[PDB]
Amino acid sequence: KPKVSLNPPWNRIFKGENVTLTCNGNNVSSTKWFHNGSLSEETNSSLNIVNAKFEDSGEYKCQHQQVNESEPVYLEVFSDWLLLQASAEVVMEGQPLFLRCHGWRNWDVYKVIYYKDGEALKYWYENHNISITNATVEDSGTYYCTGKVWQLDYESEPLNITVIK
Amino acid sequence: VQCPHFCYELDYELCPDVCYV
Ligand SMILES: *[C@@H]1O[C@H](CO)[C@@H](O[C@@H]2O[C@H](CO)[C@@H](O[C@@H]3O[C@H](CO)[C@@H](O[C@@H]4O[C@H](CO)[C@@H](O)[C@H](O)[C@@H]4O)[C@H](O[C@@H]4O[C@H](CO)[C@@H](O)[C@H](O)[C@@H]4O)[C@@H]3O)[C@H](O)[C@H]2NC(C)=O)[C@H](O)[C@H]1NC(C)=O
Ligand SMILES: *[C@@H]1O[C@H](CO)[C@@H](O[C@@H]2O[C@H](CO)[C@@H](O[C@@H]3O[C@H](CO)[C@@H](O)[C@H](O)[C@H]3NC(C)=O)[C@H](O)[C@H]2NC(C)=O)[C@H](O)[C@H]1NC(C)=O
Ligand SMILES: *[C@@H]1O[C@H](CO)[C@@H](O[C@@H]2O[C@H](CO)[C@@H](O[C@@H]3O[C@H](CO)[C@@H](O)[C@H](O)[C@@H]3O)[C@H](O)[C@H]2NC(C)=O)[C@H](O)[C@H]1NC(C)=O
Ligand SMILES: *[C@H]1O[C@H](CO)[C@@H](O)[C@H](O)[C@H]1NC(C)=O
Repeated sequence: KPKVSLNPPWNRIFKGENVTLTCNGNNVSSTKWFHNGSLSEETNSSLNIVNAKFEDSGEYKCQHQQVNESEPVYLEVFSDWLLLQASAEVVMEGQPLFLRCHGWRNWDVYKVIYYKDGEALKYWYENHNISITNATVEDSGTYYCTGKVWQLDYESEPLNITVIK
Repeated sequence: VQCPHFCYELDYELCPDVCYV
């Protein structure tokens, strides 16, 4: 039973960014990559996505010599001013949860506010990540952030985050 | 969605899609 991992860990990213999916390397032979069900021409344990296009969005799976395939990993490509990024959208109670109010082309974001279910959780003048050290079921809900890029105010698309047991 | 001038002034479009069309 293998498992795909992302680096950076963000499943949600901007059009043009880069991400690398890694097939749980442990225990050499070959690595099969499935993008949207189709077999990709990649054979390494690490599939490199560069200059991400919307097309790159979708389900990804890897297969080693362990018969069974890996659990699906969904990647989504956006193109907005701010994008709320999460270390994971389904967290297990007890583990950390990381949220990042990511700005277009890495441009500066000021007056960053993170909201949960409509409520403003934290404010930061300089952009800053929000980190939930010990995830609680209470921490579930729909999050989003707002900030200022190029002196203008922008809001990010909401993201559902669920913390199970 | 309001975008800065440069998104339209410049040659190449540097801003998110939400700014165009
Ligand atoms: C793997 O599976 C993925 C899903 O799991 C799949 O993701 C989807 O890919 C689409 C592109 O292949 C994503 O983009 C959408 O593409 C259209 C096409 O450009 C884009 O604009 C549209 O263009 C059409 C023709 O050029 C027009 O007829 C249409 O009116 C529209 O303009 C979409 O953006 C739009 O922006 C509009 C405002 O500017 C808005 O009104 C529209 O509603 C729309 O948002 C759009 O980006 C699509 O988002 C992807 N879906 C998801 C959930 O991410 C991958 O493509 C698959 N890849 C492979 C290799 O299989
Ligand atoms: C996603 O990964 C890409 C790497 O494949 C990055 O894009 C490439 O970045 C390089 C450097 O930024 C560019 O090439 C060279 O860059 C050096 C130093 O920056 C210059 O001295 C060289 O002149 C330049 N080479 C040339 C021929 O001009 C690449 O051109 C550039 N693009 C591509 C398609 O390779 C992305 O920056 C990276 N994105 C992120 C967010 O990390
Ligand atoms: C993220 O979580 C929110 C909150 O639970 C989800 O919102 C809910 O979305 C469903 C549909 O997906 C809504 O139900 C539908 O409502 C319409 C209108 O009443 C009805 O015609 C349908 O039969 C269905 O019942 C639900 O009302 C809505 N709730 C809230 C508070 O917004 C949302 O779907 C999740 N987002 C994603 C992308 O999964
Ligand atoms: C959450 O898990 C931590 C371990 O990091 C534990 O010490 C703490 O007591 C737990 N919190 C709650 C409210 O159970």
